[PDB]
Amino acid sequence: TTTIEYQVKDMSLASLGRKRIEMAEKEMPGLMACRAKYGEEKPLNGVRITGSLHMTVETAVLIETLKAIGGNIRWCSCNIFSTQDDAAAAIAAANTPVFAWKGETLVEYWECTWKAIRFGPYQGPQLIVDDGGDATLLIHRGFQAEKEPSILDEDGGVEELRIVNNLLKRILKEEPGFFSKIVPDIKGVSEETTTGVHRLYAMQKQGTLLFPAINVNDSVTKSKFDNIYGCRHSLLDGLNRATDVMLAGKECVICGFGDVGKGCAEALKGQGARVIVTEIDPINALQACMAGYTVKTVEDCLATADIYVTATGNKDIITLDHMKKMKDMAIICNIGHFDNEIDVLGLKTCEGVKEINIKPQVDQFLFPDGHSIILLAQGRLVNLGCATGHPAFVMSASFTNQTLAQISLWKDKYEIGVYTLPKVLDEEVARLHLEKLGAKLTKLTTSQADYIGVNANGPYKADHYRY
Ligand SMILES: NC(=O)c1ccc[n+]([C@@H]2O[C@H](COP(=O)([O-])OP(=O)(O)OC[C@H]3O[C@@H](n4cnc5c(N)ncnc54)[C@H](O)[C@@H]3O)[C@@H](O)[C@H]2O)c1
Ligand SMILES: Nc1ncnc2c1ncn2[C@@H]1O[C@H](CO)[C@@H](O)[C@H]1O
Repeated sequence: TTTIEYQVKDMSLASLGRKRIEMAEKEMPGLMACRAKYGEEKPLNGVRITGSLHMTVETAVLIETLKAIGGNIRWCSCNIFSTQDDAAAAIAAANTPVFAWKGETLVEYWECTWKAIRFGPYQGPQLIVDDGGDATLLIHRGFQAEKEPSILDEDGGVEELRIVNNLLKRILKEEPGFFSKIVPDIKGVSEETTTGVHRLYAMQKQGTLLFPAINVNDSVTKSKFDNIYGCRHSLLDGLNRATDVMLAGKECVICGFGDVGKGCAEALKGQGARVIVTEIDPINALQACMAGYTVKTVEDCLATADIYVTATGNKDIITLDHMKKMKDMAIICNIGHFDNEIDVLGLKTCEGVKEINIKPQVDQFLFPDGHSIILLAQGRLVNLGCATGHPAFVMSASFTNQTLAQISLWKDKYEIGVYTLPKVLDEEVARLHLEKLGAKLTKLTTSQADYIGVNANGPYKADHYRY
């Protein structure tokens, strides 16, 4: 019945990855609580689960939690540089299909996404774990291409869209109507990150969303923990391993002051950096002012700034024109999305600019006047591409949300639309992580609960409370 199938860099790394997974398990009380609560009953028993999410040690604990509660799983990474090859080998060695390695080409990246989606002839996932929406995109675009085949000849100059179109042309030639066949079996997708959730709301607004979606990013125990304190840890780690640069006394520019930018600026400040924030939103800008940061434009900073971190989810933050005017050896990295926050394509196609590799994921771009910039991870996620991403404890919060979302998509009735988990579940995720930290929660008396108008067991806040 069950065939072994995987594609990883180096299976001899499996034992090392398995040791790191065992360490991570002891840092992830929320995921272990999910195994303890659901491991016998197996609410996801036999349910086909496709995952597209950074193949890290932390993700390995999520995969094997979903497996412990019954899932029939296939996995790929959502980023060409974020896979930890030893974690991928350890997952493959424990007989879960995984198609992921550090340093994929874009063609390989999309081929792995397709491998993780296709469970068999005319068979796809019933649940999807997604991070950034690329697996969701492939399914929606393949479905659309059955009705509108001309979109597969339209890339709009974008090389990656050409790659996706070529893949979908081949898929639909091999299995005509594949996506209209498998889409009715998809019970839903749970989406990890701000950018992927933006794609979901856009599809829902246009009425093109094909199945229910849980916005996991906007659990309070995800957005206000992972995005902030995960980055506070892992931006520093990515910069350290890539460059070993001392931050103290350096002028560091954080582009964007949402949840990611807030955690990045706090990390930099704690290491003695002079932190500058850029923002388009006057509210987030005023928050940066109240925290003691200087709020400027990128243009204002070019003559003096030492390091640039893009954290916007937007494009064209750091342009070729900017980089021409930067100080020599300025470090440029992206912790937001994709690879277009920095104009890497412009760097690579500007005839006078010479690219010189320093070490893996660290590249010098030398300009005719003799100054250079240092680009990290080809402009992709620096925390995951140059280091190991967020640490396990905070990913346990994000991934406990993922696990509860998966169970809910399977067990509960959803209409097509985008949903968030109930506040009582959000509160439960937080509860599951308090004991490990030694925190002791206060219990309301009956009189106190009446006075503020809540059930003593929650939820404790109005639905639009912002924390
Ligand atoms: N690397 C990681 O581990 C990690 C973790 C969580 C989220 N993310 C990603 O980080 C990105 C940001 O996430 P978030 O949750 O902070 O989103 P967010 O919406 O809360 O914050 C982004 C901010 O960027 C600002 N911004 C937009 N365009 C700008 C521009 N041109 N110049 C300056 N500022 C601009 C917006 O005003 C906004 O406040 C997303 O792509 C998200 O998916 C990455
Ligand atoms: N070690 C990590 N393992 C898995 N996912 C991570 C890790 N660090 C950050 N991420 C996720 O990557 C997303 C961005 O693609 C963030 O929303 C975050 O949840």
